[PDB]
Amino acid sequence: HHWGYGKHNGPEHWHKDFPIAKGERQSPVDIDTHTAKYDPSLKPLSVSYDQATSLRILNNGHAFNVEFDDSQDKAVLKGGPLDGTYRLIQFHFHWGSLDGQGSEHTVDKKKYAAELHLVHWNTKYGDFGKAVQQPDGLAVLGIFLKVGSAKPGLQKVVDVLDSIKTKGKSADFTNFDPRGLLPESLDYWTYPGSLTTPPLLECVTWIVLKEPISVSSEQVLKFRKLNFNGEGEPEELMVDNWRPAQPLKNRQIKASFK
Ligand SMILES: NS(=O)(=O)c1ccc(CCNC(=S)N2CC(=O)N3CCc4ccccc4[C@@H]3C2)cc1
Ligand SMILES: [Zn+2]
Repeated sequence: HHWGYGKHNGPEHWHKDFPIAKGERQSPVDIDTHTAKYDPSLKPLSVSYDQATSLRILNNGHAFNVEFDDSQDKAVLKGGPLDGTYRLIQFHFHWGSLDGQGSEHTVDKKKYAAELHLVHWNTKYGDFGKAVQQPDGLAVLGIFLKVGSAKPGLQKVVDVLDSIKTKGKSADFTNFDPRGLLPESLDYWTYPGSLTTPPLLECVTWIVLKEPISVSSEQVLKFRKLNFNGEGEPEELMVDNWRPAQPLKNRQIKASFK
């Protein structure tokens, strides 16, 4: 009886196995754009993905992850609210059953069709597993998806999903350039938070870009053909793999822009 996103094992149940689910810095949150304050102390954000080395794509039963080689400083996130160097390890998405829901963060209570999470770890902790035990261990770059024009840089991901339909399937996924998933502007909001899935560790600096990317209805329809289940088990479509907004508590969301 493992965690997931069903009626019986979904987000409102997670606190029984992961009591930090009711903690002081949980994610995601609603970004109230009128209360977020411009912070002129935020240094410029530096996304350096030219040397990124993707390896594999995996269906892990709750999303699909594109994994990178993080054994040197090839693809790094720096600047903005961050002290030091954060190495890209994986990206994944959260999405809905319908275009009106799917994002984890909300903007003035608006839900987007999906949300991309580019996950990075603080290299001063030596490995990812050590970094997730630290309050500044991870930086997650969050990017909203809206349905409109296709995102050409997404299509190589969309086209491999048929090969990883079910939990535990992986496929080789080399030479994928995550720069193709970025919007034009790097204007962002930032706050301290958590992983949005169990174990819900409070180790994340969140950086959520204001500008959504556009993907086509056919692109997001292909995400919704994935399965939560393993091969040879009852088919359960991988949809609505998002945690709703959590209480902000004693936190301020800062804006990089006026
Ligand atoms: N939705 S979210 O953005 O808040 C979020 C971000 C990150 C996580 C943790 C997911 N775990 C992840 S992504 N892990 C587990 C692990 O120990 N290793 C470390 C070793 C390794 C090496 C190469 C490539 C991958 C890995 C995995 C990655 C969970 C949730
Ligand atoms: Zn995520």
